[PDB]
Amino acid sequence: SVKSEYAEAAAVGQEAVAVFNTMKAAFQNGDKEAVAQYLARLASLYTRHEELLNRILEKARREGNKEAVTLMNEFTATFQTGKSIFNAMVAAFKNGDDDSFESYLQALEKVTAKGETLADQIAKAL
Ligand SMILES: Nc1cc(F)ccc1C(=O)O
Repeated sequence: SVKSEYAEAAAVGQEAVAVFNTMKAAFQNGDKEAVAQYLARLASLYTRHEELLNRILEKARREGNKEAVTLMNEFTATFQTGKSIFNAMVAAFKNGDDDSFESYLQALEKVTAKGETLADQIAKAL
């Protein structure tokens, strides 16, 4: 159902939290080869998460679930802000710019946490 797709989406978000925290530790420790790999893994997780979110939103639209559509539109907009910051972080890593990388890491943490405050409402509305 749209709910089992939402639980999978939630699990993928949690996988990203796990891999992100491991990546942050590796960045702090100077292990650039590990960071590179975690960044690739986070990019794949973003693509998969986005695909699950799009299927949930499309199914809520086809079901006429107006409140779920509203909440999913808001959440996906914030999700995309996160993804844009993530892309800038990857670019800073490629460019050898640790100052910007650290800043984007902190910013991405705050933007993703902001979007997660909509999760309980979405789960209830689906
Ligand atoms: N795939 C991700 C990567 C990040 F760095 C942060 C968040 C996500 C996510 O899918 O929520």
